[PDB]
Amino acid sequence: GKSKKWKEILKFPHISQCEDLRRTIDRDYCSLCDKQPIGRLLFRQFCETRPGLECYIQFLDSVAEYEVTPDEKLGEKGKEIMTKYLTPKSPVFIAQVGQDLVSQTEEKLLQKPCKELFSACAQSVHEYLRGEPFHEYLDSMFFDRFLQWKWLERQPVTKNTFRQYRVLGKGGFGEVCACQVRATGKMYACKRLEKKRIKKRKGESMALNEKQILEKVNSQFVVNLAYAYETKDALCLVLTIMNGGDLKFHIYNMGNPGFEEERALFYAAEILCGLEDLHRENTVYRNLKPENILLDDYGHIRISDLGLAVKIPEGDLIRGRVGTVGYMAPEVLNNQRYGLSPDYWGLGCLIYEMIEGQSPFRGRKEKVKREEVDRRVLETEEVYSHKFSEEAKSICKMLLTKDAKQRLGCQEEGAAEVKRHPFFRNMNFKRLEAGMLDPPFVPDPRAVYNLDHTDDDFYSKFSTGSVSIPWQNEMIETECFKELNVFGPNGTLPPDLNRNHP
Ligand SMILES: Cc1[nH]c(/C=C2\C(=O)N=C3CC=C(C(=O)N[C@H](C)c4ccccc4)C=C32)c(C)c1C(=O)NCCN(C)C
Repeated sequence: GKSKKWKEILKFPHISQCEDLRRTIDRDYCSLCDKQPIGRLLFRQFCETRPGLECYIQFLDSVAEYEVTPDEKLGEKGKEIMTKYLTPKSPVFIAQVGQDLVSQTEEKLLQKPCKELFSACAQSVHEYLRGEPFHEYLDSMFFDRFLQWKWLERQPVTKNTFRQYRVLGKGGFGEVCACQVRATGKMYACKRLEKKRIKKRKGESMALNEKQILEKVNSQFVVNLAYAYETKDALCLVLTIMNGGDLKFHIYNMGNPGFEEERALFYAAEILCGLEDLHRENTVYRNLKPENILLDDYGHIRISDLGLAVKIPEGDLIRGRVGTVGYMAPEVLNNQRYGLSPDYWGLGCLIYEMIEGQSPFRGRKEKVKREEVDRRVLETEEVYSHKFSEEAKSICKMLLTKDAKQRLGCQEEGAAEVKRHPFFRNMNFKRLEAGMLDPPFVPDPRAVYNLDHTDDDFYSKFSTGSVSIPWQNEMIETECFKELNVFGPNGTLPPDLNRNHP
């Protein structure tokens, strides 16, 4: 439901308005041609207007398919790529990969196939595009078109930008609404934080901590920040909407009490990927519990509620007795200095709870006081059942190792050590990260599962506006980019991109 005049709101400015952008946007190849969704498409569209560059984009696409191809189908896919792109007589032959690299990857196919067989070549491809072609694109109309899209992206985000609908629950420091962008019609979840309730509790730094952590991480398995803006009496965080219900609901109301191992495997795998993306920013979630794992319309999960998350200064540890009773790792209960390790304890708690239908330290039918739950977490050894395979028992107690130094994933290798565990022996994480694995459960779309100045300065740092990557993804999902990104007939400069007549 895009506003009747959405084409006027997203109307491209004249290229002459973007001059200040042209000389401030850093010209990084990976940023303008890969990370940024709309730049990526534009550069790919530039290469589509040249004969020599065309085959280089097609080859990268086919290598992407190779990586997610099933194992038994890998030798077949590999041969096709070579006969098509790496044959000297092919019409779309890749040339910058020297003859001493096509004759090399030929041997990898003469042997067993690996999912990274073409990773060597693909890099040689990007090394060529980073050079001449990238600098030609920079002086093409497609980059001028990119500058226009950036100009729109940086437009101020007000309250008429959105359209509030309902209250999707609530929590502390505010409530969560469901909002829609009038111009594109995309649904988000607005996290409205009462302005006067923040100053009173004196928790200003905790509000920026969450906003800054959300905008810096872009993961398929963590709620993504798309906008942040101030308003009268509230500060808002526009986040990914999740209509599939939380994991606590599905463990207890909709599962046995619990799930099958294979089903928990899927959710555990996605949660482990979420945590890995956070850890790449040396950030700890510290708040793993079933009700913070939400499900979307398709059955995939995202971590939510980064309010207790913090960015660890690299090479340093932190202190903080924070979390929920029963989901706090020993180092946290003891108020020790820890790193990322609480998040791998929490992953243990979830795999266990998913499979058994109760916490590993408190029964579903047990009346127990907090202190006894903490004692257990610190001293007692959890017990497993026939619901767990030996592999499942292993990863759970490895992750529930009370000594954070001996705990799985709490080493130099990190999440990779956990993905290698026999528990995920049958989980192809590459196909998972690409969304190609069907979720186990699919929700139904119809279900129901005061005038100071120091405060002014605190708002400017928070109300940064739209987030770059999520905003561009919004333009693409709603097909606003497909509709507005129109050039002139037969490779002609459209009026907006021609400096002769504004
Ligand atoms: C659709 C929907 N969204 C959500 C919720 C979310 C979401 O989607 N994204 C996000 C991202 C981040 C949070 C988050 O920080 N929270 C914490 C606790 C919080 C902290 C401070 C203030 C308020 C809240 C929540 C959400 C819920 C429950 C339903 C829901 O289940 N509503 C009942 C009927 N539904 C089936 C339609």
